[PDB]
Amino acid sequence: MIKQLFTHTQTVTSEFIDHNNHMHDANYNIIFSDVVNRFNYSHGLSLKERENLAYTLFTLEEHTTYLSELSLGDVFTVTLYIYDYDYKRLHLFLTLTKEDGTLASTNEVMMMGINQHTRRSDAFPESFSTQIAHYYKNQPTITWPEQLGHKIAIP
Amino acid sequence: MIKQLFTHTQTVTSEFIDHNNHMHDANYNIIFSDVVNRFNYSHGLSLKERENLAYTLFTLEEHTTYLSELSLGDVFTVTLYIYDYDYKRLHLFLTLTKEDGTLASTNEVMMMGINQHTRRSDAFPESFSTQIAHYYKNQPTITWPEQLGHKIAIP
Repeated sequence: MIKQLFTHTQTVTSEFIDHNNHMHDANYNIIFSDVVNRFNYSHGLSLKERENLAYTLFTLEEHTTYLSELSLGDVFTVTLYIYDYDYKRLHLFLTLTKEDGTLASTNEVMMMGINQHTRRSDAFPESFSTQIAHYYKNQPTITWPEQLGHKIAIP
Repeated sequence: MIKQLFTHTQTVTSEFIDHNNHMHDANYNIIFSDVVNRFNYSHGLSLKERENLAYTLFTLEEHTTYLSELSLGDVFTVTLYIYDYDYKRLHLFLTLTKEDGTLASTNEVMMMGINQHTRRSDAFPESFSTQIAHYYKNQPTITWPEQLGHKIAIP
């Protein structure tokens, strides 16, 4: 009945602004990465848990789209969705929106679980796997934006 | 006869390293963005030229792949290729390789030219367009990596 979304809100500061007088492209990636980490830290793989379990997550692949510029002082929210997952991979889709609801940017990311003894991929620990399944189950249906899965191409 | 590639080499420093003890995912994007800018600055759109022409370039879309980890002290090179271009868009593909030749990361990016009076898209100025065409013409054929155009998906 009550669906839930992990979000993080913040404001565009001076240090994020480029010579085009808006937020620099790579700063979007810095943000998205940090929100992903906040999520994973709160869903079974905090840094302490990673040390105890000898387990971590590596980024494999990501796709970022820049739809609408963000200026100095703009307050924005990042929202995380789980698009897909399996026994050792997480396929995430994040939106970055302005206060009025304008989709400013999107990020699609594939992460993979890694056994720290071997630095080879391996199944998620059960606590993480449970928490991920629960989040996905309990997340709002969304009409997936056309950015999702989009191939880069000159029209 | 003599083909040419724009490149930039640097070393992994402490500030790039995450809690996984390798270069943080988003730092790859910071690097790739800066190399793209170095290229554009040297091919007809330096900051001075952008001010004189009232013209700039915005990032629209990018895709980054993380293939092989980079550690503290690792020396790497970024190489820029033009995959495609039209009258106001540039479709780039960059490789990031270790000294032995190991493909560590790839970046595919779409940039678009912007008229600064209107902040609307518009054809590249001729000097930039000429320089871009020449670079593409004079660049080595490469067997395009399977990363290029790759859609994110759990197998």
